[PDB]
Amino acid sequence: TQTLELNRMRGMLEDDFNRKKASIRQAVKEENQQLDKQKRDLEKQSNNEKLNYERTEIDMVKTRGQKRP
Amino acid sequence: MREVISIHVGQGGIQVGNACWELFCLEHGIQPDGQMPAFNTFFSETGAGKHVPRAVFLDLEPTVIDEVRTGTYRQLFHPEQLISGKEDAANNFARGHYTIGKEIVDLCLDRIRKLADNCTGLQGFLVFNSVGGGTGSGLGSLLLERLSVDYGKKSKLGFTIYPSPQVSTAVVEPYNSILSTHSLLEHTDVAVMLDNEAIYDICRRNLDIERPTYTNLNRLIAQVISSLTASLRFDGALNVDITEFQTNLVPYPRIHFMLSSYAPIISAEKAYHEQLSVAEITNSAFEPANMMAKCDPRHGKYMACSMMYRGDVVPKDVNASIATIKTKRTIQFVDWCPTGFKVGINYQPPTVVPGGDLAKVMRAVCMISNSTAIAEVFSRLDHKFDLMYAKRAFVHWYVGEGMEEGEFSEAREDLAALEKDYEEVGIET
Ligand SMILES: Nc1nc2c(ncn2[C@@H]2O[C@H](COP(=O)(O)OP(=O)(O)OP(=O)(O)O)[C@@H](O)[C@H]2O)c(=O)[nH]1
Ligand SMILES: [Mg+2]
Repeated sequence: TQTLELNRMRGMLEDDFNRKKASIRQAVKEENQQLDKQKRDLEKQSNNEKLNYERTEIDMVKTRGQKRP
Repeated sequence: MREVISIHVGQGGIQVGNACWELFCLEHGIQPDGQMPAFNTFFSETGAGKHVPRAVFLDLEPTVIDEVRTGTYRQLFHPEQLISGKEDAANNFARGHYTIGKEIVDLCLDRIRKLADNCTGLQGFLVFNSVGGGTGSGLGSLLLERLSVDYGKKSKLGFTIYPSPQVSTAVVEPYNSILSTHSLLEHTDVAVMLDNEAIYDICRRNLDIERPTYTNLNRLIAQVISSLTASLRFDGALNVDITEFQTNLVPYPRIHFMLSSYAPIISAEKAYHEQLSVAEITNSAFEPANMMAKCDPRHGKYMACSMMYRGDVVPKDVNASIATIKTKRTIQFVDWCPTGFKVGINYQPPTVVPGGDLAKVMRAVCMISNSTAIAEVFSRLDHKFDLMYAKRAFVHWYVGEGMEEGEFSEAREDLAALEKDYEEVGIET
């Protein structure tokens, strides 16, 4: 009975340790998923901003007609 | 602790691999996202959460690798296992064997090494190469040689889509097929000749689809390969380890070119009027008409027949059926092989592909026959070669890429020496 009381100790401790480590790994996976959104969004913002700026530049250039004094 | 490594070089290879990964993911309860809503043989867990496949996808035309990079499986494969170059193979062997691959083989082999470092019970390799093309021929044979000089003892299978007998898909196909057949003679342990002409016939007659397309063809190829690998993957009352084929079907060291077959490939409503017992299913299995390759086994001798059954199968009827099929006089074996059968059993019934033309049935058989009639194919193919080498046609597109011309000669002559084996082994003692 004592050796069973102790083997269940070992078993419970190990089947808790492993679940804890797997939880840590899942948390790291979530952290990387989160980090991905930064490079997903900053690039979108910079793309839209380049679009706006270069469109405004095209406009300002094209807005040169004739003077006719 | 038992797994494989599947390579899909060339153009047809990546297609049949797409269909095969579809089938594998769908039977294993693996979502196309790589997350589950047996896989140690093919897939691998990324520590936690999702699965990733064991494969490398080579090509030089970035077309198909891109199409899979943004298709339905964009989020399944490791983006380092999809190697697409810049220029194209252009159907000439030397383009994918001396100039382009000359350095791409370094990256591909380093990725193969990094994969094999993670495998724990690796058994063998499953390569795929449409030899009629350029990159699947050149790069494929070069990888074959590189692995045979790198690893060694590990087995090397193959599922080659040779040029059809009659229908034409290219004009230079005899050259870059003969070259790869000469470069594949020794480095590969088992060659399973697949031909897009017999399967067109089948899909036309049995499956009743009048206007088939490489999609359905590749579905069928995936079904064949899954019925082959069910031994390793799932349970079976009599299992075979892939190293079985390397020693049951290769009598002499050079001759290892066999042809495959599957049963029962019947549409739904056409099989609804059928009981499909082991007797009739195995009597249809040997039918020369529905062989995956193209030949006339009734005009040749057999040498070895592996037969993997899957589904709820009763063994007594298996043995009875094989006895009665060895009774036939039209089907005869050679003198030096009296025990001309090798069977296996897997309890896993066939899995249907959702949206597939194939019908669901409990008992299925997959046969791999090392025969001697397939020999004539090479002859016929060699035929074509001569009618081109008689005037050195198209050779400048090959001599321009560093390939020494004389190679051609040697290959076509040395491949002809295969006959010295074939027409010899067909002769009794
Ligand atoms: N089963 C099957 N066979 C195919 C498929 N696509 C092409 N094939 C066959 O493969 C051969 C086509 O040659 P390719 O493989 O495209 O030539 P290549 O070596 O890839 O050279 P590149 O096109 O420059 O990459 C033909 O014999 C086709 O019948 C497919 O999707 N499924
Ligand atoms: Mg191609």
